[PDB]
Amino acid sequence: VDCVAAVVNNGVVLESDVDGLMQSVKLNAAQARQQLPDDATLRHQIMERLIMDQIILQMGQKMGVKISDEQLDQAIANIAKQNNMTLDQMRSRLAYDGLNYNTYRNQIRKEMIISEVRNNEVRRRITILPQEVESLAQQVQKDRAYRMLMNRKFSEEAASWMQEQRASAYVKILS
Amino acid sequence: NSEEDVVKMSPLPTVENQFTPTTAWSTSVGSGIGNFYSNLHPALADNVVYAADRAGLVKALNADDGKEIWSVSLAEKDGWFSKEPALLSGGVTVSGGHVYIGSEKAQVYALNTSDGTVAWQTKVAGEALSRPVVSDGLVLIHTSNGQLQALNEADGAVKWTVNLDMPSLSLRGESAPTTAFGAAVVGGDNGRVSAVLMEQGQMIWQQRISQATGSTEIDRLSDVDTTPVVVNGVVFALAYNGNLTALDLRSGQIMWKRELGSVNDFIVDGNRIYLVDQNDRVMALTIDGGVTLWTQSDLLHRLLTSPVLYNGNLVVGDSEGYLHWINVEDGRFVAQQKVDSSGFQTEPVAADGKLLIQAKDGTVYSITR
Amino acid sequence: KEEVPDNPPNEIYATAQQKLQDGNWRQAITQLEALDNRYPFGPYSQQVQLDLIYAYYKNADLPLAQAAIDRFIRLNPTHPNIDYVMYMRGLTNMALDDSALQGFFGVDRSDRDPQHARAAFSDFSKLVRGYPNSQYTTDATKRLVFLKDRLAKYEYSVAEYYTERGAWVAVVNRVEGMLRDYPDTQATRDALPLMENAYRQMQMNAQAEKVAKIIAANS
Amino acid sequence: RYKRQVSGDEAYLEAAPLAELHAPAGMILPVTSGDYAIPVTNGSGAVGKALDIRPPAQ
Amino acid sequence: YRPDINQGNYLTANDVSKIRVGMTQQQVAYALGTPLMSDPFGTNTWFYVFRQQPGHEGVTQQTLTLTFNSSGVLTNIDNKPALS
Amino acid sequence: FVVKDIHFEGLQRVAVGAALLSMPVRTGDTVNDEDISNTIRALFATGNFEDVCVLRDGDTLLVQVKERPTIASITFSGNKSVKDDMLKQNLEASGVRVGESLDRTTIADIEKGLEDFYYSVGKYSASVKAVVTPLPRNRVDLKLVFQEGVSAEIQQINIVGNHAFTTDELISHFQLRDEVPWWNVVGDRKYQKQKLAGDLETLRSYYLDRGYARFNIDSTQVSLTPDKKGIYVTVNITEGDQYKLSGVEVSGNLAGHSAEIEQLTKIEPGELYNGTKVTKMEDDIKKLLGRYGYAYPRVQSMPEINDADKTVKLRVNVDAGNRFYVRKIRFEGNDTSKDAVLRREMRQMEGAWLGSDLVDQGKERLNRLGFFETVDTDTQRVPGSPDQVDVVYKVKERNTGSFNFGIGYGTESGVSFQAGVQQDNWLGTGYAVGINGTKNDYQTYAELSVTNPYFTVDGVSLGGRLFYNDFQADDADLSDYTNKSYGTDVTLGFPINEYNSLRAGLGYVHNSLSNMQPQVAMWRYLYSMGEHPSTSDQDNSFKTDDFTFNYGWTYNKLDRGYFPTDGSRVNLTGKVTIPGSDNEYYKVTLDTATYVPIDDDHKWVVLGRTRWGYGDGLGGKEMPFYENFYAGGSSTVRGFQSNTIGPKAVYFPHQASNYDPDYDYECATQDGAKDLCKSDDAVGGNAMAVASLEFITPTPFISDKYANSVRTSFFWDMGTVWDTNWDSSQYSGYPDYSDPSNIRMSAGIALQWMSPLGPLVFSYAQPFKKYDGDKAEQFQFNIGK
Amino acid sequence: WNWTKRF
Ligand SMILES: [Mg+2]
Repeated sequence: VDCVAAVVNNGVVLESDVDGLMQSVKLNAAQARQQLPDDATLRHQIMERLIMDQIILQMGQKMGVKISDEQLDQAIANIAKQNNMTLDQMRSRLAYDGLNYNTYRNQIRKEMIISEVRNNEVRRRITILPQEVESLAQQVQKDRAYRMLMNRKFSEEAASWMQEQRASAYVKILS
Repeated sequence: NSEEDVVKMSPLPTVENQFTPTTAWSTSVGSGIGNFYSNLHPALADNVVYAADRAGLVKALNADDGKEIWSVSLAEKDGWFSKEPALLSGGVTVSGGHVYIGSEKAQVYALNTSDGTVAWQTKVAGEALSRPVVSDGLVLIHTSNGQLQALNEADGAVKWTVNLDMPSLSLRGESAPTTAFGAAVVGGDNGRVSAVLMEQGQMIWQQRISQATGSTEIDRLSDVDTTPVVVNGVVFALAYNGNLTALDLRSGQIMWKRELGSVNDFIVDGNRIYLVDQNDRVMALTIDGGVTLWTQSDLLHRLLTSPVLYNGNLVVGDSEGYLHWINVEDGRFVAQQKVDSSGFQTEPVAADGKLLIQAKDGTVYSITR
Repeated sequence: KEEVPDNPPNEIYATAQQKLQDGNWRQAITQLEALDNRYPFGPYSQQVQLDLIYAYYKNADLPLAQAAIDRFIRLNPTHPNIDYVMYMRGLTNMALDDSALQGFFGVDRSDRDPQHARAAFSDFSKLVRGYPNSQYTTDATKRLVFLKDRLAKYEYSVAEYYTERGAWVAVVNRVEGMLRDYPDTQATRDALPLMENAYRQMQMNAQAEKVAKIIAANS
Repeated sequence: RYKRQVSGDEAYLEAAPLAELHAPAGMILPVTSGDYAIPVTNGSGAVGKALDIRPPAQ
Repeated sequence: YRPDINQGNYLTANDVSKIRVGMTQQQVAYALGTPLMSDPFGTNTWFYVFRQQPGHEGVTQQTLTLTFNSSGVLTNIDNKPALS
Repeated sequence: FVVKDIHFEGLQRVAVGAALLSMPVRTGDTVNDEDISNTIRALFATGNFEDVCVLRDGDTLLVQVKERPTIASITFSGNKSVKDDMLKQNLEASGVRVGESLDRTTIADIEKGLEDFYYSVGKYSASVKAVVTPLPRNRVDLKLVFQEGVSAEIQQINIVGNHAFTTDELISHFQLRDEVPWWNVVGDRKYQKQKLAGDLETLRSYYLDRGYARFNIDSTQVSLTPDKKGIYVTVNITEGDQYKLSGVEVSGNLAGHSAEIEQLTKIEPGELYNGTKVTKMEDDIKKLLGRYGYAYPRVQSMPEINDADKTVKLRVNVDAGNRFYVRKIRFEGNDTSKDAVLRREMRQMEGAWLGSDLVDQGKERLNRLGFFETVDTDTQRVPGSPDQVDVVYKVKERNTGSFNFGIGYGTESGVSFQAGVQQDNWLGTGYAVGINGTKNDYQTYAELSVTNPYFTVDGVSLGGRLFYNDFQADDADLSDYTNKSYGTDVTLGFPINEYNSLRAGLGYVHNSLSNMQPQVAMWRYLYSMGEHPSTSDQDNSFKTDDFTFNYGWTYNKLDRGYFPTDGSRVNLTGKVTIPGSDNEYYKVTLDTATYVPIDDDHKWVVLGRTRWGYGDGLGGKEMPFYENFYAGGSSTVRGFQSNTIGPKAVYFPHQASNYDPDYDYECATQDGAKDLCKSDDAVGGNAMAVASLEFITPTPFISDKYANSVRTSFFWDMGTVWDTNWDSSQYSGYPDYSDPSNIRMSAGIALQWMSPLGPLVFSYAQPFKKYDGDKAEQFQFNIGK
Repeated sequence: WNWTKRF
């Protein structure tokens, strides 16, 4: 039943993942409403989401970067506390939420590794000249404007990097 | 021989010449830039046209009839074994009764417009390939070495230097900085438009405008070689293979971008941006979103020169000796002329009602619409 | 011909067999290459690969025969007919050894690059060790004897050159390496006098007498 | 080409039989280090044009 | 004319004074280096033959025979500084 | 639900067993959707599939699979510049070949690599597309379609920061050229990155040789025109000052050879720092330590530069490492050449102590053989050995056969047609055999040489040579006679210094002189030979069989073979007929060409050239007139017609073989001759002495980029040929041709350069001292082969 | 001119 939606360099985007972010999310998962454009309209968006997810997974793989399960433990702790529900209780409720422990742990692992890879590969390529820091500090200071500069540069450079890596990464649609 | 271009040069278009454009006058400057890719083009101050060849000869000519007013050779003859052409490449610039010329000897000559004697000569970081733009008592030159250097107009001493990243492989030529409100906006060969101050030379910002770095190939070229245009607080810059980006002058944030590239300057007049692509496709775009008002691919791959708005009519040379008057409302060829034989590489100069253009062989032509 | 008609696999293979038995290797190769390209990893492709190895060897396309044999071994390391393939690998290396730029003549080429002789020897040793009962093991053994003699002749040519050159330590070491690797070759017997002379020229007579004792015991 | 052709009929089987050197008394010949030791084995086929090198029928 | 025919070990004449009866093969080889020639027939005898034939300047050879024992201990040293 | 059987519909390359086991699942296990997805991911991660579609039909997981199609064929279109062979090799570099699976993921990388190859070649507009055509049974035909475009060429190489030297002077030594004149041969304007690096190092050498120890290449910009047709190379340098070399202080592990090294590191009082000299003394220390048994004697010269006094102190850290011994020298690739051919070029002895200098000498000697396209070396370390190595020389054989066809033209030889077929490595045996042939205006030569370059292990070569030579003298601007000669020469060439080379040989030459014009000198020689012809009957004939001992000594210490600037080439070649020959005579010849550079850059040179010769009979007999010496032409005395200098033919009255009035037919009786007559046509002499002071100067009106490619020179040629046997007493009316004092002189200009048509050598020489009969042609030139 | 072709 589980077809292969698309191939990404060496990995794949199989149907189970694409659906998991379609049905268990997108009118489910959290704040059910979320987005109401239509599954058909957002199908390409979700497929590109999984594709870029897999591209960043491969990027992390090439660097030989591995995450210890201590980081996974802290990450799941953060995800449990942000929901205002404890860790073991959160697993107990996730059992009936439909995202099994295997699925949930894999999902959090992939999300955290993509976040880590994107942060590394975008932070280096953002250069903040030591003039616009003072320009913003005077506009409205003392490293507090550097945060806004980094936010704007990241919002832009992230999209640039996604476009670059989508272009530089074999993606073929098998469905 | 067996080599043949990946792209065929577009055949010369056939046009209905609404007007009969003709060379008002023609004056030869020895040997011109030749086959070398230079920015060296004429200037025009009051009624006088300062043209140069890469050899070193600089002629001030009368802008009415084209007769030489003065002529000075910047080449320094060295006995009878070695001859040293000045290698003038930085387009002739004229602001303060001074003629500024960059040379690939890494020199900037400020001649006196009165007689052509060297007011000063400054050794600069690298080849002064760009136009020596003039602003706030400074002469700004973007050297091939990668440094944007500001010299003093009178002294000629390098006031300050800004090192801009230089890719391993780039495109011949450098962006001539544009000046707006005590700041210079220059285009780097690495695809970043950098705004710097005009007194201390510290970057206000450095916005990447290329974003088309294919990578794994040196031909991921992103040279911002067009002088950015600062209009209404908007910095329109154009990279090679890159994006025609309208940036914010104060912040350097991309207001918008279009996926078209060029290394030859573009006009940004009123509400219209006229440019000639790297493929020599004349486009007119909106100033507000980069929406293509019209396109003209009939000169494709003819190696057009930068356009100029001469009497409300884009004029583009090409590497055949042909000037094409393209309409600025729809893009139709209003006129066509053959002016030279060596071709046209440097930008035409439309000013004071005179449209001058120097051929690859050094001949400066005045044209009339 | 050179453009095989798009006949079914059976007709193509039959034409290839006819052209092999007809002794024509160029067209047998073109038929078998068409069969291999058009139906890779399909029906009876192992037989086509073996026929290609055979036709390349008989057509003297030894680089292609080596490539075919190596891929056949890598992909089918446990084949009922891999003894034949190891035999053909030894044969291809042996044929590379006896190569001749323009004429094989009677030069005997025993002092050219012996690496192909070493490869042929290794292949035939692997054949006669892993598969001693193969129908190729006796021929592989006689080729092993020839290749051992040929490698010994190469070492003897080097020792003779260094006797010409006066490199007596080089001669002694070369003939010692012969007495180790090729102790039962005519070339080693011919080189023992070289070792004796090299020892004498260095005035290591305590060893020249030893080598003369060896020579006498074997003359 | 014509560069390996004679190897279709290599003209071997005349290689001189390997006779081991007899070590005289009082000394021992160097240890063989049998990197080139021919195993003693008799296969089920012939030699030198009596062995068909055509691939066996599968 | 001919090049220089060097042969055997380079006996510096100070590394040969460094060896004395009692050294095992390991220390002797550390001092002089691995010998080009051993005795392939008899006992553990190492022949350090420093032989030099320059461009028509004469053959000069220093032989240094190190006869060891079953354990590899240097028992006899025969140094012929010049060719007879 | 439990899984029992796994179908693999669509498998035709991966064995069902292999595909099944590649999945981390065994039959009889509990499978949920998570396990299904994991199995898909792993199975596709095996890198054999392009679509995995696991279906649940019934209780079995039908693993529908699309397999990675096999490359049915690799084709190339539009790759006009580059043949398919290297394209296929570069594909094999990525594992893409007919019969291999096409992953569809690496083809983008492969076409990108092809584009990178083109960009290296200079075709920066090159495009590559890997089209895939599906074919039945899951196959793909891979068509690599190319659009190479125009190859970019260097429009300008610019150096910024060079004030001590002009940019043209610095660029002239670069192997990258921004100007390639049609008339010259300077190179190509194509750009290669490795050539750019080599030229940067050439610039470093140029500046460090002049004392610019602070010289630094700040940056190197490579720019393209927007059309990507022109390449601009800008080398931004900062040449410092000229620094003096105060002294060299050596330290480190000198192995007790500190004294010899110190004597090596001796400099003049405060000389000019020279990187070339510093590397020369470093290599001399390496050579010294190698002669002491050290294989890898590392020597790092660090300059401590004191800008105050502008001096340099060379701290030469010397580490004479361990001694390594070559257990054996192996040769890989000598499939044609026998082992001894490669081994006799080894300056490194096997069973000796390793010397990196010796191993590199052997490698360069193997390269000089000309038998190999490549000769790499590998000093592998013997297993379990601290100080034993195998020097493996990996050669790759060439096609040593070569047939050449050259055409030249000159004022001397007219049109010179040269042909030849040579096998420099006959049967890989090192014998160079070959049939050559030449055809001038006056001499048709045909040679068949067979030279064993190593007749003795030492390098003494032995060469036979069957020659035939039809020499028509009249076409050589001599007196008319046709010498058809043929014979053998077996010559032992003995090398003794790599600059001096003797050669002693035995030759046989049978000469048939026919159509001998009746003249005083020929008939003098013939009377000396015991034949008494008649001064009439122009159609004379004379056959001789001469056995000669030829000897020769070639000293050749010219630093450059082409346009030498320093050194000397002497060539004493003599010939003495041995008893038993018909002719008895000796003939010594001595060529000399001493280049004395009178500056630093070697741009101003003095070529002192000489050409001596003396021949004579050995008693009663006389040297044959056809072995005479000649002067004139653009080889001995420029501005003089070829062979004009020297004795002139004194003709006898005779009837012409061809009679046609108004010709003078070489002063024949039928034309109206009755007594002995002078003539303007030269006969040569048994003695000859020519000299030439040629001041070679830089070519004035020409770019320094390639002014060194043209050799300009101003020459003054002396030259006198004389017949020592001329009967001065008996021939008193005619000029005394036995006079060496008749020194013809010429002065002129000469221009040489390696044009595409060949080595062009022009010269205009005015003969300001020429005697009666000396025909002068001022403009000599030679379009050589 | 000399043209050399290696066979
Ligand atoms: Mg640029």
